[PDB]
Amino acid sequence: EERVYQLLPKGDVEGMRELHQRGMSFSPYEPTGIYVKPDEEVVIQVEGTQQIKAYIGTYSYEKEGPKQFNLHPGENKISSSNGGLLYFYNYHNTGEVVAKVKKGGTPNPLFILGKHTTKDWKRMLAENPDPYAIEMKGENSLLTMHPETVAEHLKQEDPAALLKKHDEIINIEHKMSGLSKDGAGVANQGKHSIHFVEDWYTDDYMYATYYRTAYSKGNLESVLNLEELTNDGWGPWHEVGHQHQQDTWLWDGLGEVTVNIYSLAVQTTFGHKTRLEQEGRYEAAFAYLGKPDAQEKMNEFEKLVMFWQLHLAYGDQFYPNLHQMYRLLHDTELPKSDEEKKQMFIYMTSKVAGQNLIPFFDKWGLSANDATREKIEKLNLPKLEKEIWLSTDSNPIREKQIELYEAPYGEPNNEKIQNMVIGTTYDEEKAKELVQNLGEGVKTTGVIMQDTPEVGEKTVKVEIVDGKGNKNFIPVVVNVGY
Ligand code: NI
Repeated sequence: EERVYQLLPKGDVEGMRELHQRGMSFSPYEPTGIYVKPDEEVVIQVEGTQQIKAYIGTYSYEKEGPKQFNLHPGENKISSSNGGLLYFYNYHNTGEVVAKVKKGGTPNPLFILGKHTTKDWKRMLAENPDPYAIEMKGENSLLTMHPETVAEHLKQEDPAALLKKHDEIINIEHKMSGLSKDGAGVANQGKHSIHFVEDWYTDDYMYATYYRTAYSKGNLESVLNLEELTNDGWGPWHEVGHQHQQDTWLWDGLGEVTVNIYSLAVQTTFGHKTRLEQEGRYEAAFAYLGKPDAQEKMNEFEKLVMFWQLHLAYGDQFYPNLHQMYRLLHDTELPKSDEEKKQMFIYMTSKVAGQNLIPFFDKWGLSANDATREKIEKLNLPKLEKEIWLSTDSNPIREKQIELYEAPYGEPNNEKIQNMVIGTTYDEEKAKELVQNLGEGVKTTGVIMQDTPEVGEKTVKVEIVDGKGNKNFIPVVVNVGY
């Protein structure tokens, strides 16, 4: 009756979040399929050297949030007044960690894509009738659902096809973010999945926040019905989009705008006409072209037009390259205000495009200041040849297709998780030893950056450069001290 988990090293959700410049973390959960009752003591044994974290409870599934646990190697006795599902968090980057649940707890359906069969699923449901929850785990996704809700909306013999679709969507949004499984540094999507939670304790419709996206009662059809997710899945696409938004070009007014760049990505990828096109949002937005107050007048879907136009105009690679370029910014060049984010966006997009985009932004009433004009002027980029502010999906206006940014490769070095005096931004020698297996032509620059300077043992970013002059930041764990 001992249940053993081989917890892979996943790294830190907060780490990833900061490296990505995203507003909220991905899920830290590795599910166990073990429900633990209120006040039930669970005996769990951690083998090997490394310590890990654990949770009793599921974010957004109960009224009260999950209780959290630090597991020292050897024997532990954890317990929650509220009970809940058990999850493990091997937040380290190196070393698999074996955790054994010796006593306490009871089985709860957990279906893992690529591990379980239709037979296992059927058996699972029959053996654990009317359980606390249903959990379904894909490569990139986790679903924590009420059982009556799965029984109503799952239209397949097993959850496999559904998980594959959810993973497909998540990967599309990762891709749009210039983030991949293999990529190093600013291209690394990280090892954490996206969590979808049926939340019976909110009046909100759907929402996204740290660790998970959640869906209030009666609103789960497009998360659980494969055809609805595929064909009419805006809600979940959008909430996943929120977890993807990067704050560095998220000024006031864009919170409910840029999220839908990801949604439109999924929507067009699945072969559907854009919500923009269906809602006549283009013609509605064009009524403001050349009007100076356009940004104050346009609604959130109107403003979405401009952003999507750049996608149509340059490549599927536009937003992938834009995301990465923003992640390469040094501390002093991170935009500190709404106005700065705006001036920065005009500059950064022009560089990704390799064209002076000012006339385009001018049309949308996003005015470059003279500093931004001159700064783009010094780039000697060709002018816009077409009128891309008039672009629609049905009549797209395309400039040159741009290729994907090739980020230089490099790795951390955990040999010696090392010492650093806080606020160091350049150490030629230390930098060379924080990284390893760099690529060809590639070398450290000496630049070192800590996004939120805290003390002790946190991820710092080590800058690298290749023969071309393309940069990357490699995250590594360090001791930061006085
Ligand atoms: Ni939203």
